[PDB]
Amino acid sequence: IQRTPKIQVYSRHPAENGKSNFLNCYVSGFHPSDIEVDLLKNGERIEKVEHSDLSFSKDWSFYLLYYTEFTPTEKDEYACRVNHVTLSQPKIVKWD
Amino acid sequence: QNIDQPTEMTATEGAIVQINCTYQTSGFNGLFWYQQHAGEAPTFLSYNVLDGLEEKGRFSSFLSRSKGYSYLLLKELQMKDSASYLCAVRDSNYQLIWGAGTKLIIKPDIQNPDPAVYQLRDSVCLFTDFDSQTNVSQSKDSDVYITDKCVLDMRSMDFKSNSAVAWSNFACANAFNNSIIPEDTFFP
Amino acid sequence: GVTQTPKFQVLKTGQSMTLQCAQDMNHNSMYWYRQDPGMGLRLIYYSASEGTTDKGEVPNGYNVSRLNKREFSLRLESAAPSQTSVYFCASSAAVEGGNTIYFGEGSRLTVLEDLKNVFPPEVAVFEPSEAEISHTQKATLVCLATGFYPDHVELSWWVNGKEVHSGVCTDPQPLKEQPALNDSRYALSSRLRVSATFWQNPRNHFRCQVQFYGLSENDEWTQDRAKPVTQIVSAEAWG
Amino acid sequence: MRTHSLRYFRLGVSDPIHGVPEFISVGYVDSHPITTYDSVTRQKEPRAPWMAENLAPDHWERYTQLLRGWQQMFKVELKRLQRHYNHSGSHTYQRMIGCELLEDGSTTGFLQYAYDGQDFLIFNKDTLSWLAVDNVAHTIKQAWEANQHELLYQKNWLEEECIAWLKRFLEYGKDTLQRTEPPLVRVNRKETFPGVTALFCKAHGFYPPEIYMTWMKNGEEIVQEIDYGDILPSGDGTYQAWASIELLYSCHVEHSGVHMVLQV
Ligand SMILES: *[C@@H](C)/C=N/c1c(NC[C@H](O)[C@H](O)[C@H](O)CO)[nH]c(=O)[nH]c1=O
Repeated sequence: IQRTPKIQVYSRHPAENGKSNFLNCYVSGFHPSDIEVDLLKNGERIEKVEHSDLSFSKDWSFYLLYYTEFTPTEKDEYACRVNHVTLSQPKIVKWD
Repeated sequence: QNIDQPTEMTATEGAIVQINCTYQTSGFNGLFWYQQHAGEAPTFLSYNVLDGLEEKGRFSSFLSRSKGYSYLLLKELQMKDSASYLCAVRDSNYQLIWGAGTKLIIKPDIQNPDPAVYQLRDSVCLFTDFDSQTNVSQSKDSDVYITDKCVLDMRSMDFKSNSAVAWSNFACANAFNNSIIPEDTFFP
Repeated sequence: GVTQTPKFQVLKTGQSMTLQCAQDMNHNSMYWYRQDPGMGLRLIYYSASEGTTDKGEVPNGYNVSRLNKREFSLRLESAAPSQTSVYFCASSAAVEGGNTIYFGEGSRLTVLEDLKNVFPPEVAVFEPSEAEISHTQKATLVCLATGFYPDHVELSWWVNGKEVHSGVCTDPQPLKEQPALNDSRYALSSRLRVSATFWQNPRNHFRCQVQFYGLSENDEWTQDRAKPVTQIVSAEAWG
Repeated sequence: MRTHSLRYFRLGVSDPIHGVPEFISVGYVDSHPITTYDSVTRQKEPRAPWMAENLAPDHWERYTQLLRGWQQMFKVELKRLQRHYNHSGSHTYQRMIGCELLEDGSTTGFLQYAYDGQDFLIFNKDTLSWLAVDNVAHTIKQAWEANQHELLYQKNWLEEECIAWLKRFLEYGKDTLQRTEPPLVRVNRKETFPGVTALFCKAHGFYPPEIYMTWMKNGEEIVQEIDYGDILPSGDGTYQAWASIELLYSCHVEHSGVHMVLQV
C-alpha cells in the first residue's frame, strides 16, 4: 500500500498583491519516503527555496514544508511541483 | 555517578545473607547482579528493572526504584557461595556502571572442634581443626611465613575443617604465638 | 561464548601487546574492561556494532579494533607498569534491558621495568604428621610453591593421576616473601586432606602440580640462570 | 502545563534508490524535531537550538554510538521480515516509541512497528505483550514475548525514563514549547454559486498548533456540514487553520484556555 502526497500551497500571512510574504508548500500523507518537491514561478523553478527535513507522522506517512520569500502580483502564477512513485508524471499544484 | 555495595560480608553455612546495593545514577535502565569466583569471569545472576522480588532457586533479587536500592538474597548458604557479587546499573545513557563488588566469605559450621598444631616433613607447621571464630594473625618475623585460614571439604566424609600453615629457616610450639589460639590446642 | 587470549602475559615496559577477543553469539555490543583491586570494572573501550568503536572511562594507553562482528582486539602500544591488571572482554546483543552481558575468561597482564626478577616456583610436598593420623584418623598433605615472580600460578592436586577438588584447600592470595620490597617474590600454600587409611596405602600417589606463567620463547634472555618460561613445577608423595 | 509528548521514529529501507538513506531516526518534542540521525551522516545531531545549547558533546557522542548499533539492528530485522513475508525488492520498516505527560499529571506510553507503512506490532505495556496484526507479526511476537527482561525494561523506559527525558527537554525549550501565541481570527462572507453563501472562519499566527474552531447557528451547534481546514505550519513557528459553512451564524474559537466568538 503506497499513499500519494497531499499538496497544500498557501501563503504565510493573508496575501495582498505587492506586499512581501512567504509561499508555503506542505506535502504530507505520503508513503514511501522518496519525494521531489519544487516551487515554481510562471512554470519556472525557484532557486532560493528553503525546506524542512523529512518528517514522520504517527500513521507511518511522511511530511515536508517547502517555502520561499515572495511578493504576490496579479500577473505571477506560483505553483508547487511534486513527484512521487504513486505519480506517473510530476503533479503541478497551483496557488489559489 | 555512584554504586555502593559493602566491601565484604561474612555469614555462616546454612544461614541467609542479603547483599545490598544502592545506586545514585542519572536515570535508570535496570540493575544486574553478577557472581565472580576468585580467578574466574563474572557470570550473570539476575536483572531487575521493575519493583519487587524475583526468586531463582536459593537466590532472590529485589529492586526498589524509588529507594534506588537492590539486594541479592542467598538462602541455605553453601561453601561454594564464597565468591564476589557484582552490582551493575545501566543509567539513562545505557552506560553500565559497575560496583566495586562484595566478597562473600562463608564460615563452615564446625561440628566437633579439635584444635592442634602439627609438624609436617618433606619445615612446615599445620594449625588445623579449630572453630570458625578463631582468627590467624600475620607473622611478626620477615623470615617466618603464615598463611590465613583455609576451609577444606572432605565431601565423601561430610567433613569440613579450617587450617593455617607456617614455615621458616623456629618451632611449631612458638609458630602461632601472634594468634589467639584455643586453650584446648593439642601440641604433640 | 566469549573467547579471549592470552590467559597470562609478562611484558617489559615499552613493549606492545595485543589481546584478542571473539564471540560467536552474533552480538552487536562488545567491551574491554580492566579489573583492579578495590574498584569496580572500568571500561577501557567499547564497540556498539561492527564498524564503530568509542572510548570508555580509561582509554589512555590503549586502542581497539572491531575487526568484524565477531572480533574486538585491545592493543597496548607501549606497556607501562600501571597496565598490570586483569582484562575482561564482554559482549551483549544490545544495550537495552533484556540483553545479558557475557564475559571472557580474563587476561592477567604484568608489566615490569625488566625481566631479571621473573622466577618460576620451587614446589615442595610435606607428608602428614603421624600425631595427626593417631589423633584424628585423617592425614593432611601440605604443598608449598615458593619464590615465584610474578604472581602467575595455578596450583592443582592429583591423586593417582586424577585431579582432585575434595579435601583440597589453596590460599586465595599468595604471600609476599619480602613484604618491604616493591618486587617481593611470592609463596603459596595448599592442603589436601585424606583419611589415614587412604594415606597409609602404598600405591596411592599424590602430586602437587604448579603451573607457572612466565616468559615465552620470543622473549630475550641475557641472565646466567635458566630462562623463567611457562612451565609446570611439581612435587610428589607416596603412602 | 498543557499536554506534551516525546517521540522517536526509526525508518529502515531495504534496497534504497540513489540518494535515499538506508536508516533515519528522528526525535520530536510535540511538533518540534529535536534530534536527527541517518546512515549517511552516521552522527546524532540537534534539530533545535535549545537542544544544542543544553546537551554537552558527550550526549551526542554517546548516542551516535548507540544509533550506529540500532542502525545495524534495524537492517537485520527488516531482512528477517522480508524473508518471513517472502518479499523481494525495497520494503520499509518503521518504529515509533514515545510518551505523553498530560495536563493532569497522568502519563501515556507507546511502542509500535510498521511494515510497508502499515501497523505490524503494537506493544501493550499494561499486559506486557505484543499485538500482532498477521501471522508474520505473530512469529515476532512469540520470540519477543519470551524475553521477560525486555518486556519489563520497556515498561520502565516508557513510564519512567521517557517522562524524565520529556520533562528535561521541556525545561530546555520552555521559551518555544510553553509559550502562547494567540490566533488572529477573521470571517469571510461570499456568495458563491448563485444563491449559496459560504462563510469561512480563518485563524493564523497561533502557537501551539492545537486549536478548536466550530460554527454555531443561534448559540446551538450546527446540524449541517462544516468543512475543516488542516492546521498548517505558516513557517515562522506559528500555525493557520479554518472552518467553513454554507447558507444567525457565529464562529467559535478555543485556543490555550481562551475562547473567542465572531458573530456574523
Ligand atoms: C538521543 C537521546 C536520541 N535518542 C534516540 C532514541 N532514544 C530513546 C530510547 O533510549 C530508545 O528508543 C530505546 O531503544 C528504547 O528501548 N531512540 C531512537 O529511536 N532514536 C534516537 O535518536
